[PDB]
Amino acid sequence: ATIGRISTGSKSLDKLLGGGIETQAITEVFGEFGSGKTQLAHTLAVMVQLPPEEGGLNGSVMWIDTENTFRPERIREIAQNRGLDPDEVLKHIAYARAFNSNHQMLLVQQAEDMIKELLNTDRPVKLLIVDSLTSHFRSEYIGALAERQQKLAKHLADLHRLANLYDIAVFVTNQVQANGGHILAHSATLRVYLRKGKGGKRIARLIDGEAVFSITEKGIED
Ligand SMILES: Oc1cc2ccccc2cc1O
Repeated sequence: ATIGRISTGSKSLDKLLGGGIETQAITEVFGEFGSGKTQLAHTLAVMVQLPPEEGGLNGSVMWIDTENTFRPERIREIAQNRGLDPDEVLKHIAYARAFNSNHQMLLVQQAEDMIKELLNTDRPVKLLIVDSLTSHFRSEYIGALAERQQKLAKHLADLHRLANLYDIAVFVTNQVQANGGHILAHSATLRVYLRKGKGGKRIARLIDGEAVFSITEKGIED
């Protein structure tokens, strides 16, 4: 398949990304608590449902939530201010809460079943969100870094296999603050560092210029 792109909702961020996040890729956004990673996830879950002329892929979404941070009412607001019907947008987001890291890993295998079901339809899965990818692994493997890296490596390999095999954009969030971080090392296809700037602006930089945007009723925008 050709590489598809999903607009982030921000012209600035899209330019930094060469058009948007890519299918057949894992995009990892990392930054401190409150930097806007989950807002970017919510916005992408709407943007992907637009036609290509508007930066989407007419796609369905699967969302794995590890922190109970998915907000349907926020999806509705973004959809309504992106010219879409909010009920339709929500009906094309499959949502699951991961209870722990082992359940999170099983959910990725379950996602493949729905990906296959929708593959030949007019609304194939085009976006798989894992928010937060690392939170359960970090809390469960305190004092056991070697084992944590083994399990994370398999989880990321599963996510890669889905991105490439089914032409999906995988978007993952990772909280990294004071003294923290192996990030995801070199595992993602693309690492985006997100931070707060003056006056509520958010600033994005590729790790391995900078885009600037705001969080608004449209999700994010310049
Ligand atoms: O209905 C489902 C929703 C999911 C969401 C994310 C990951 C896996 C899922 C599996 C489902 O059957």
